[PDB]
Amino acid sequence: PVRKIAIKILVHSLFSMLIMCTILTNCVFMTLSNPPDWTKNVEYTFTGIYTFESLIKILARGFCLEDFTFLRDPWNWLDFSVIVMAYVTEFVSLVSALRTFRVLRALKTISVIPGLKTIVGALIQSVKKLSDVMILTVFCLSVFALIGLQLFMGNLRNKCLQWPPSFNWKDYIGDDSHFYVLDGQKDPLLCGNGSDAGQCPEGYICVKAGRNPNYGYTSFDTFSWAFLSLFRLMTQDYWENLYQLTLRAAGKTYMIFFVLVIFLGSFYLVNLILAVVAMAYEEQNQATLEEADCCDAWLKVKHLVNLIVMDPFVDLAITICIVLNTLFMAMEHYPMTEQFSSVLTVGNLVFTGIFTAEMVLKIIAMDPYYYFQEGWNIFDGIIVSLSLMELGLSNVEGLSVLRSFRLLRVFKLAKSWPTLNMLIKIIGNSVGALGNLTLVLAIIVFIFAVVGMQLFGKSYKECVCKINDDCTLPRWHMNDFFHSFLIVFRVLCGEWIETMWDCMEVAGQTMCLIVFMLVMVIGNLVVLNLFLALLLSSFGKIWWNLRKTCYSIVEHNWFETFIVFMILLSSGALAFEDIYIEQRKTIKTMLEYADKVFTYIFILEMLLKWVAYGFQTYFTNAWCWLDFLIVDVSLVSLVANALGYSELGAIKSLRTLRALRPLRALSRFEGMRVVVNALVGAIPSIMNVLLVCLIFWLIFSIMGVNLFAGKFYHCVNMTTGNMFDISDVNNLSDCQALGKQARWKNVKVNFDNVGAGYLALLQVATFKGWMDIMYAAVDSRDVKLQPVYEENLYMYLYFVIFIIFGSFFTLNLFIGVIIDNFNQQKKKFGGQDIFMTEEQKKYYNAMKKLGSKKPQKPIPRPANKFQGMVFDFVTRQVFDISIMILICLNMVTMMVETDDQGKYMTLVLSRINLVFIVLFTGEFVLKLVSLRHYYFTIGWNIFDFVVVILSIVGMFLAEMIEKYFVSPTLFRVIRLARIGRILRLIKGAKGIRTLLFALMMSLPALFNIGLLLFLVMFIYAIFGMSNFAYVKKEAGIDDMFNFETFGNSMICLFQITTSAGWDGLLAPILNSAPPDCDPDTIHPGSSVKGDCGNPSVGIFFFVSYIIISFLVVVNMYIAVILENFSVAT
Amino acid sequence: GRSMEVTVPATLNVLNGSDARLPCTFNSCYTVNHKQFSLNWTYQECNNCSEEMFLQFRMKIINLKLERFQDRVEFSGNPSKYDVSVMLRNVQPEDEGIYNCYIMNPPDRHRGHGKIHLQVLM
Amino acid sequence: GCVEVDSETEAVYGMTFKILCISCKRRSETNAETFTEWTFRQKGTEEFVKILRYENEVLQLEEDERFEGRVVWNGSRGTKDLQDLSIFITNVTYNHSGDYECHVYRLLFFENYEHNTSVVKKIHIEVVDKANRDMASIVSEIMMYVLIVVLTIWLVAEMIYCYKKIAAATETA
Ligand SMILES: *[C@@H]1O[C@H](CO)[C@@H](O[C@@H]2O[C@H](CO)[C@@H](O[C@@H]3O[C@H](CO)[C@@H](O)[C@H](O)[C@@H]3O)[C@H](O)[C@H]2NC(C)=O)[C@H](O)[C@H]1NC(C)=O
Ligand SMILES: O=C(Nc1ccc(S(=O)(=O)Nc2nccs2)cc1)C(c1ccccc1)c1ccccc1
Ligand SMILES: *[C@@H]1O[C@H](CO)[C@@H](O[C@@H]2O[C@H](CO)[C@@H](O)[C@H](O)[C@H]2NC(C)=O)[C@H](O)[C@H]1NC(C)=O
Ligand SMILES: *[C@@H]1O[C@H](CO)[C@@H](O)[C@H](O)[C@H]1NC(C)=O
Ligand SMILES: *[C@@H]1O[C@H](CO)[C@@H](O)[C@H](O)[C@H]1NC(C)=O
Ligand SMILES: *[C@@H]1O[C@H](CO)[C@@H](O)[C@H](O)[C@H]1NC(C)=O
Ligand SMILES: *[C@@H]1O[C@H](CO)[C@@H](O)[C@H](O)[C@H]1NC(C)=O
Ligand SMILES: *[C@@H]1O[C@H](CO)[C@@H](O)[C@H](O)[C@H]1NC(C)=O
Repeated sequence: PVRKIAIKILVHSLFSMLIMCTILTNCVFMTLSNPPDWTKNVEYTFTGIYTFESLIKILARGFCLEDFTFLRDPWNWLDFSVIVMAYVTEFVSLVSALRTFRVLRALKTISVIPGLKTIVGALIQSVKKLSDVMILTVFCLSVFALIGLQLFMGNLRNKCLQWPPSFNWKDYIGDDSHFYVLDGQKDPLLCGNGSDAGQCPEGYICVKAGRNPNYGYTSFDTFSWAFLSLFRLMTQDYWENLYQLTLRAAGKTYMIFFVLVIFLGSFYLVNLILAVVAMAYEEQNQATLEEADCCDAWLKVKHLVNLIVMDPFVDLAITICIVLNTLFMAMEHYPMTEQFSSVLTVGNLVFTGIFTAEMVLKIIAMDPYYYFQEGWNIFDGIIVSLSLMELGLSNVEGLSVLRSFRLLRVFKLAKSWPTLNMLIKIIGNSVGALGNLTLVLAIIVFIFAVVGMQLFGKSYKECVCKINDDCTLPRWHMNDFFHSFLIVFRVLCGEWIETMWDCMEVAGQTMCLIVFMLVMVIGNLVVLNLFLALLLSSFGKIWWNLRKTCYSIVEHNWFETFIVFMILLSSGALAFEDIYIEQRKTIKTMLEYADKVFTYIFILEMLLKWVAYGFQTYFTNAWCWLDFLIVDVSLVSLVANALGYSELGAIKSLRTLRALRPLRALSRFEGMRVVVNALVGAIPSIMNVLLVCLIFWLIFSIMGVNLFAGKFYHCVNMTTGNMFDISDVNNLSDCQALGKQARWKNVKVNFDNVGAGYLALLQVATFKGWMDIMYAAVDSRDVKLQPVYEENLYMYLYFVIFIIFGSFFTLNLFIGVIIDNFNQQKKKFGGQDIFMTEEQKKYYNAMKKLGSKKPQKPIPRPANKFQGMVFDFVTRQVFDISIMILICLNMVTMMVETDDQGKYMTLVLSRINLVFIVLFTGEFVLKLVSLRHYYFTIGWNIFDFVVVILSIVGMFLAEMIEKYFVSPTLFRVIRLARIGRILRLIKGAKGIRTLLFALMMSLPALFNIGLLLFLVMFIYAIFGMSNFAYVKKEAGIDDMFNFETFGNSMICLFQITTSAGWDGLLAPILNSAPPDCDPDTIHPGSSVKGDCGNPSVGIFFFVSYIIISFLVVVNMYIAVILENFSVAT
Repeated sequence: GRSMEVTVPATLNVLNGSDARLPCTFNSCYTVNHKQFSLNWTYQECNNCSEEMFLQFRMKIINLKLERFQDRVEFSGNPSKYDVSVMLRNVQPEDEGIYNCYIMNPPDRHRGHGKIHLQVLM
Repeated sequence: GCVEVDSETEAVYGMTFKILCISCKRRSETNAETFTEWTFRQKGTEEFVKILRYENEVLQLEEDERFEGRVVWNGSRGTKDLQDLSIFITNVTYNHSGDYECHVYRLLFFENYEHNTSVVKKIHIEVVDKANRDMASIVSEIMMYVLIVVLTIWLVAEMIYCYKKIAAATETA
C-alpha cells in the first residue's frame, strides 16, 4: 500500500538519530536566556520536525483512513501533547501561557535514547513500593505538625515592640518601624514572655503582632504552614533557623520537641525511605540477575630499554616520584616568597620532564602505537601531553587552571592501591554500566532547570526588588539557564527552602510549591537510586590473702554502683562551671571541694585496682589505662593547686582537660562499652577509606589552591561591614590608600593552602558552610584584585564537580566499605546484633517473640440480656471502619485550628471535639460491655483505654486552667492528649504498624548509640564551655544560642549533631587577631580576658565533633537498616 | 528588566460624539500602593517639540482640564489591580495627535511608556 | 557576655575592697551611653546621700570626708557603655559600713528610638576587723573532710570484713 512507505522511514536508524539530534539541539536552544529574533525561525523548524515524526507515526499504525495510531504508547501521549500545543501556541492571541507550552517541549528530552524509557519505568516501580513509607511519613508529619501548631500557635509572630509615649493599636502593630530590626537581617527580631526565651531589650516588649519571621512563610500558625515547616524539619534544610526562631519565641524549654522530630521525623523517616528504596533496588537486582640496519638498531636498543631495570627501584621509584610530585603540589601556599615559588616550579618542570622521559622510554620498548592498548598508557599519555601543553603555553588567560589536570597523575597510584582502584571502578560504573541512569539524572535536572526558567525566569527579573535591598537579582535566581541549573542542583543537595521563599515571593505560592516539591521528590529519588545503585555494586601469707579481699571489693556490685554514681556526680560537677558560676559563690566552693573528694575516691579505687588486678593486667587493659591517665591528670592538677601553680598558662590550660572526666563512664556502662567496641573494631577499614578520601580531597584541595590562591581578600567599609564597589576601589593599592576604613579582610575560610583547603572542602561537602565559600570563589577575580559580583561566575561548576565527586562518590565508597565491614563483623566474627549487650539481647529476643502474637479467639459470648447482641454487632467491619472515620474526622477538625481564630470558631471546635470525645467514650464502653471481664489481652485495647482517660483528664484540666489561676503556656502543653486521640489510628493502619514496630525493635541499639552520643555531647559541651563561652557574638553564636552555660552549649551541640549550621558556630571562633576579636576585653563579672577562642582548637573541636557525630549517626543508620532487613527479609 | 510592560495597542479610533474612554494600563508585579505612584502623560506636537503637560495624578487625584486643547478628562481608573485610566469629555475634530501614556511605579525602577495616535475614523 | 554578681558583704578594716554592681543589658548588641550614681547610708543613718557619680570618662565625687582620696573606679574602662559598676575602696574604714544604692542610668540607643532606663541595685556591706571565712566555705571544707574520713572508714571496714571472711574460708586448705 502507501503506509508501507511510512514504515521503513519509521524504523530506519537514521530517522531515530535525526530525532535524537533535533531534540538535543532544541534542548541547547531552550538554554538561551533572551532569544534573538532569528532563533524564532529555527524554533518553528523544530516543531515542524516534531510534526514530521508524528506524521511518520500516524501513517504507521493506522491504515485506510484511520485516526489514532500512536496512542497506546505513553510517551507518544507526550509527543501528541507537544505537537498539539505547539500549534496552539502558534496563535499568540489564543497569552502568558507559554510557560505551560514550552515546558511540554522541555519534558520531551526523556526519550532521546532508547533505554531511558526502561530506567524511568524502573524508577516508577521503585516509587510504587513507597506507599507505606510515604503514608507513615505524612501521618507523622501531620501529627508533629499539630503538636507544633498547638504549641507555637503564633509564637513565631512575637516581636519586639516599643513602648509608646502615650490609630491607637491599629497603626502601631502594622508600622514595622516600631519593631526591633536586628542589624543586618531585614527581619524583625523574635522574643517571648516566659523565661529561657528571647529577651526584649530595655525599652521594648514582646507582642504577638506582625508577619511571621520571613516574608510571611513557614511558621506554625496554620496546619498547612506547620506541615511545610515540619517537612523542612524532616529534610533538615536550614532547620537551624527554624530551631532558633522557635526557641527564641517559646523558650529553650521547648527544645525537647525538636529532639523528638529530629530523631523521629527526620532521622527515622529518612532511614525508612532509604531502607525501602534499598529493598526495592535489591529486588530489582535479584530479578535481573536471576533472569539471565635501522631495524637492527631499534631492536638492539629495545634490548636495553625493555631490560632497563623495571621493578627494582624504578617502577617503585616512579611511584614514589608520583607521591613526591603530589607533595610538591601540596606546598602551594598563597603567601609566597621567591626562592619558594621557584622551587615548586622547577620541581614541576623536573616532574613533567621525568614523565615525558619515561613515556618516550615506554614507547620504544612496546612500540609507538602498540603502547596505547593497556588503557593506563592512554591515560598517562593524555595527562603528560596536557602537562606539556601547559608548560608550553604559559600564556593562556582563564585556562591556565587546566594546569591542575597534572594532579590526575595521582590516579596512577590506582595501579598499586586497591581501594582507590575500587573508587575508580565506582566512577567507571557511574559513567559506564549505570551511565544511562546517571544520564537520566542530568536530563531530569536539565528539565527542571529549563522548566524553572520558563516558569519563573521573567518573574525573577521583574519581581526582583520584591526580594532584595538593592533590587538587583539575588545570587540564586532562575533568569538564565546556568542559575536555574544551580538552584536545581542546590535542591538536590538539600538547601531548598531558602530559594523556595524567594520563588514564592516572586512567582506566587502554588507554582513554586509545585515546582520545588516536584524537584525535591523526583530528583532526590533519582539521586538516591543512583547512590544505592553504585552502593550495591561495591562487591603469700598477706599478699595473696589481701589481694583476694581487695579483688572481692573491686568486683562487688555495691562498689561498682557506688563508683558509677561518683562518675555521674563528678561529671555533673563540671556542668555548674557556667558563665554564671561566680554569681553563686556557694555552689562554687562546694564543687571545688567535691573535686577533691572525687579525686580522692578515684585515686583510692585506682589503688585497689592496682593491688587486685596487678600492674601487668591493669596496664594491658585499655579502659584501665585510660582511667589511670585521667586519674594522673587529676592528681597533677591537685599537686598544682596545692603547691600553687594554678594561674600558670600551661597548668591552667591543662585544667580544661577536666572535661575528659566523663570519659571514664565508657567502661562502667554496658552500652557505651559495646558501642565503642564496635566502632574501634571497625575503625581500621574506616581509616583506610579515610586515607583514600584525604588523597582524593588532596587532589581537589590542590586544584582549589590553584584556582583560588588567596584571591578571596576583599575590602570592607569598616562603618557598615560591606564590600566596596569596583569603581571606588579596584585592587590592593587603592585599598591601602583608602585611609583606615578599609580592612582588606579575608574570608576566614579559604584555599590559601591544603589545610584551609580541607576545611573549605569539608564545609562544602557537608553542605553547611558553602555560602561564603561559593560566593567569594565566584567573586574571585585575581590576586590583590578586589572581587566582583559573579565575575568569575562559572567557578560554581568546580564546586558542583566537587560535590559530585568528593561528596557523592567518596561518601559512597565510605558507606559501601562500612557496609562490607559491618556485614563481615556481624556475620562471621562476632555477635549477630552489635550495639546491644547480653541483657539487651534478651530484651530483643523476648520482644521478637512478643511481636509475632495473635489471639486464638479466646473471647466467648457475654452472659445474658442483649450484651451478646452489642458484642456481636460491634466486632464487625462496620464499627471498626466507623471508628477510624471518626478518628480521621477528629484529625480534620484538629487541622482547622489556627492563630487569631474568633472565639466563636474556638467554641464550635470545642463543641465538635466534645462530640468526638463522647463518641469515643461510647465505644470504649461498648467494647467494655463486650468484654467486661478482662478487655486487656491486647495492648491496643489498653492503649485506647489510657488515651481516653488521658483525653478526659486533659479536658478537665483545661477547664480548670480556664476558670482558675490561668497560664496559656501550660494549657497548650496539657492539651496534648488529643495527639494520642489521633495516634489511635495506628491500630488498624497496616504497614505503618510494621514500620513503627521496626522502630520499637531498633530502640535498644539506638538507645545505646545515642547514649554514647550524649556522652560525646557532654564532653564536647564542657570543653566548649571551658573554651568558647567567651567568643564574640557573630552570626552563629548569639545571646540565646552560644557556649555560655550548659543548656546553651547542649542546644548548640544538638544543632551541630546533624551537621546543621556548624559554619555559623565556627565563624566567631575562627577570629584570632585584633581586627576581628580583641585579646583584652574584661568581661563584667569575670577575671578572664579575650573574646576569641583559639582557632586551632576551634577547628579541632568542630571537625572532631563532625566526624564523631557522623560515625555515630552512621552506626544508628546501620542499626535501623539491619532491623528493617531482619523484619522484612 | 529592559522596560515596564504595557498592554497598549498601536492605534485605536473612536467615533465622534460618543464619550471617550482613553485607556492605558500596565501589568506590573509589585503589590500596588495608592500613595506613592507616579503617572505623567505626554504628547509630541512637532518633530522635537518639548512637552508642557497632558495629564496628572502624580501624588493623588490631580486634574488639568487645560483649555489649550479641549475641556475633558474624568478619573476612570482603579490602581487596585494594575488598571489606571481616564476619560475625555467630547470627541471632536480637535482630538488628533500622538498621545503617550508614560508611567512610573515606585517600588521598581522602570519608566514605561505606551504610544497611541488618538484620531477619528468615520 | 555579662553576669550579675552580688558583691561581698563582709569587707575588712584597714585592707582594701571592691564593691560590685553589674547591670547587664537585656541585649548585648544594643549601643548605649551609660552613667551612674552611688548613694550610701551609714549604719545608724536613714537616708541615701549622693557620694559617687560616674560619667563617660571621669568620675566625680562628693566632698564627704568618708571617701575623700579613698575611692577609685573599677568599672568598665572607657567603653561609653558601662555594663559593669564597681567602686574600689582603699584602706577601708568603719565610716563606710551600711547600705549602698547603685543607680545605673542607661540611655539605650536604637535605630531612631532613644530610651532612658534606670535600674537600682541595693548592696549591703559591713566592715569587719577580721575577715572570717564565709559559712558556705567552712561547712564545705568540714563536709569534705567528713566525706573523706567516712569513706576511708567504710573501705577499711569492708577490707576487714572480707579479711574475716577469707580467714574463715581459706583456712580449710
Ligand atoms: C507578653 O506580655 C506583655 C506584658 O503584658 C503583653 O503585653 C500586652 O499586650 C496587649 C496586646 O498585645 C496589650 O493590650 C492592649 O490592647 C489594646 C487594644 O485592645 C491597645 O489599645 C493597648 O495599647 C494594648 O495593646 C496589653 O496592654 C499589654 N500589656 C502590658 C502590661 O503592656 C503581651 O501581649 C504578651 N505577649 C505574649 C505573646 O505573651
Ligand atoms: O468546651 C469546653 N472545654 C473544652 C476544652 C478544650 C477542647 S480541645 O479542642 O482543645 N480538645 C481537647 N482534647 C483533650 C484536651 S483538650 C474542647 C472543649 C467546656 C464547655 C463550654 C460550654 C458548653 C459545653 C462545654 C467544658 C467544661 C467542663 C467539662 C468539658 C467541657
Ligand atoms: C589598581 O587600580 C588603580 C585604579 O585607579 C590603578 O591606577 C590607575 O588608575 C587609573 C584610573 O583609576 C587607570 O586609568 C590606570 O590604568 C591605573 N593604572 C594602571 C597601571 O592600570 C593601579 O595601577 C592598580 N594597581 C594594581 C597593582 O592593580
Ligand atoms: C561607607 O558607607 C557609607 C554609607 O553611608 C558611605 O557613604 C561611604 O562612602 C562608605 N565609605 C567608603 C566606601 O568610602
Ligand atoms: C566618721 O564620722 C563621724 C561623724 O560624727 C566623725 O566624727 C568621725 O571623725 C569620722 N571618722 C572617720 C574615720 O572618717
Ligand atoms: C581596681 O583598682 C585598683 C586601683 O586603681 C587597680 O590597681 C586594680 O587593677 C583594679 N582592678 C580591677 C579589676 O579593675
Ligand atoms: C589606713 O589608715 C590607717 C589609720 O587610719 C593607717 O594606720 C594605715 O597605715 C592606712 N593604710 C593605708 C594603706 O593607707
Ligand atoms: C534621662 O536622661 C537624663 C540624661 O542626663 C538623666 O539626667 C535623667 O535622670 C534620665 N531620667 C531618669 C528618670 O533618670
